[PDB]
Amino acid sequence: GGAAGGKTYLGWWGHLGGPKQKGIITYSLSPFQQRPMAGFFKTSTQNMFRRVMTEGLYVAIPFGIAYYIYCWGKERNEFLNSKHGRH
Amino acid sequence: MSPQEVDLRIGQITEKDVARVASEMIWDKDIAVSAVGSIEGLLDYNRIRSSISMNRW
Ligand SMILES: CCCCCCCCCCCCCCCC(=O)OC[C@H](COP(=O)(O)OCCN)OC(=O)CCCCCCCCCCCCCCC
Repeated sequence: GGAAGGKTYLGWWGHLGGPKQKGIITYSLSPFQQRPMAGFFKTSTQNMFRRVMTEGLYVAIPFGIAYYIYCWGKERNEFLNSKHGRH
Repeated sequence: MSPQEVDLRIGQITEKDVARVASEMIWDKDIAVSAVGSIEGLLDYNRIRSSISMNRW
């Protein structure tokens, strides 16, 4: 094959092009030994509460302002083309 | 155990006993692995386990 390909930043398994690692022990269990639906509700509720309390206003402010100007624009546009608006 | 007893116990073994033991112990059962060194190319647990049970049969 060969063909002398170019330069990338991914590689493949075995040589992923990353810095050399040392002294990183990792443990994991088997899917048949662990239990799904264990601590899901508690952790999910805590994460959702933290995310709502943390991000929050970032979304709350622009959407609220946009909705307010939407309502005001609809009301004013309906008023102006009515009888009393044109006068 | 005397060598006569060992010979008798080994003689009883047939291919069907091997098949039964391999089906009740090896065929699609949990494994415990342990790796040391440069193991970047060693895939994760589920992909490793998937190879212990052939799908053709
Ligand atoms: C395009 C799809 C439209 C139709 C959708 C309906 C399809 C019906 C599928 C039925 C559920 C899957 C049962 C298999 C469970 C299983 O056997 O999992 C085993 C395998 C591997 O696990 P393992 O052997 O290593 O486990 C080891 C055990 N010790 O997992 C899978 O291969 C997952 C395959 C799920 C189906 C593929 C879905 C992704 C395709 C869409 C995304 C790409 C879109 C491309 C454009 C179309």
